[PDB]
Amino acid sequence: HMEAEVDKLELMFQKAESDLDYIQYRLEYEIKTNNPVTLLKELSVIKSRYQTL
Amino acid sequence: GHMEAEVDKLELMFQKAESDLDYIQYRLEYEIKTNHPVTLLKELSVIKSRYQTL
Amino acid sequence: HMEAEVDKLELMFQKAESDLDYIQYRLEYEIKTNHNPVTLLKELSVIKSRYQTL
Amino acid sequence: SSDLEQLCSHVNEKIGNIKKTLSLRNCGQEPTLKTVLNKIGDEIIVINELLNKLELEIQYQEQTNNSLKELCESLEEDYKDIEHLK
Amino acid sequence: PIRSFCGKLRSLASTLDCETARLQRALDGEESDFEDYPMRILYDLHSEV
Amino acid sequence: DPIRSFCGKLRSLASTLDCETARLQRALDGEESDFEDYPMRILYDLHSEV
Amino acid sequence: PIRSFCGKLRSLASTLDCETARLQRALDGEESDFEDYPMRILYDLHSEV
Amino acid sequence: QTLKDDINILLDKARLENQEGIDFIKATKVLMEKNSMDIMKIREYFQKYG
Amino acid sequence: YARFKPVAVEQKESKSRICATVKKTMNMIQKLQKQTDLELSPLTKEEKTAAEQF
Repeated sequence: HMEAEVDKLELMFQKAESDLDYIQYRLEYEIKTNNPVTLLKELSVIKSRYQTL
Repeated sequence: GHMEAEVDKLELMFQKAESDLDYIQYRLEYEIKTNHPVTLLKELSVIKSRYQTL
Repeated sequence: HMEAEVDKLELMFQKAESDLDYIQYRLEYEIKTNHNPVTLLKELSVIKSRYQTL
Repeated sequence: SSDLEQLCSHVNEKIGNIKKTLSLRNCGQEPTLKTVLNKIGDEIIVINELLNKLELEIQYQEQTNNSLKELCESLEEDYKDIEHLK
Repeated sequence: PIRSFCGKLRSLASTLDCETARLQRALDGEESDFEDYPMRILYDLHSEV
Repeated sequence: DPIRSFCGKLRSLASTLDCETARLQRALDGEESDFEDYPMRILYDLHSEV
Repeated sequence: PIRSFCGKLRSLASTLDCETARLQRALDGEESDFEDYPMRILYDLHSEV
Repeated sequence: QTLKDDINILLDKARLENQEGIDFIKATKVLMEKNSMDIMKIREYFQKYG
Repeated sequence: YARFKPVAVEQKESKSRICATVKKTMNMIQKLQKQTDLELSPLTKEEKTAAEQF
């Protein structure tokens, strides 16, 4: 009964997902008790002005 | 038609098979509706993590 | 783990294949041992034609 | 199939092909596997002899059920004989 | 999005299950579908002829 | 070949339709055994994990 | 033709195995790769500026 | 292993059925001799009566 | 095992059929012994075997 075997595999994947999902959930919780993004945009404005000057 | 007729039959059969399946389902749904593992997986993750964190 | 699970599934499939392969091997052995709808169709075409031209 | 995807498959093939040649080395060298592999291989030889025995016991079993029918036949002839007469 | 994969995989299993079973039986002379239906279409074919 | 090649695919969809409608009825009815037997075996494994 | 499927499946597994492991560790403060490399690229980024 | 159990187990039921068979035919073939006298004893009787 | 399963029940037939013919052939003889006199006993080997048929 491979169908049964597959039922297991699907069960495992579903676990793996809620595993990942938790890890994520925690990280998100972590950040909430407390960025390189805008730093990149700023680092372009300077590289531009020097090269303009 | 001739084979067309044969095909008409095949299509007819499939349609039956579908309403067959459809009924089986309908019944299962009826059985469950009479009294009102998913969350169990989610719960089994939170602990298997807390073991590992502690 | 899941990799291990998959290793099993693959193993099973491989069995299923050699299972099927045996069944076939045997049927072939049966056939080659003792001692034709194919040509019968052509002939039933040969007559249906040979007739209705006549 | 993208250049990206085609790369991945090149990788998985190299990865997978190792893992197989790995299990081939393990199973043919490491002792604990190598026994359980012979234990199976031996138990195939016996489960093969157990077939030949089941083969003869079948072509015997049949040949008695054959006689145990051929008896039962003759035994309803000599009764229908004594049922008609007395 | 998970099961969608497995569903396909599953069907290939269910198929592998079901047909391996019956094909053995068919090989063995059981299962009846295999000597019963070719009869019925051979008899139709005869009825045509 | 291109004849049966089509039908082969068609056929499998049939064989599937045959086999699974049969059993699913049985399963609905409480026979067929595969449906109360295997979920047991994986539930018992899942228990054994825990 | 069989393993060809499973090989793909397998990789998705190996991936699921490997990354769930480490991501837990990372979450926990082990595994080192996650505080070590962002350092090294942040220090390069610094060196640029 | 379980396979070598079944394949063995079966062989047993066949060893038996060839037996439970091979002495029935003889166990029956002795009641034959008994019922064969018992008629010949009844027949010899009814012809004369004495 | 499928060369077996029928031979296993076609014995029970031939058995449970012979076991019916002899039980009948036995009661004529116990009706016809009663009706007129005589005697005998099955004597071991015979009644031994009767255990089989009962």
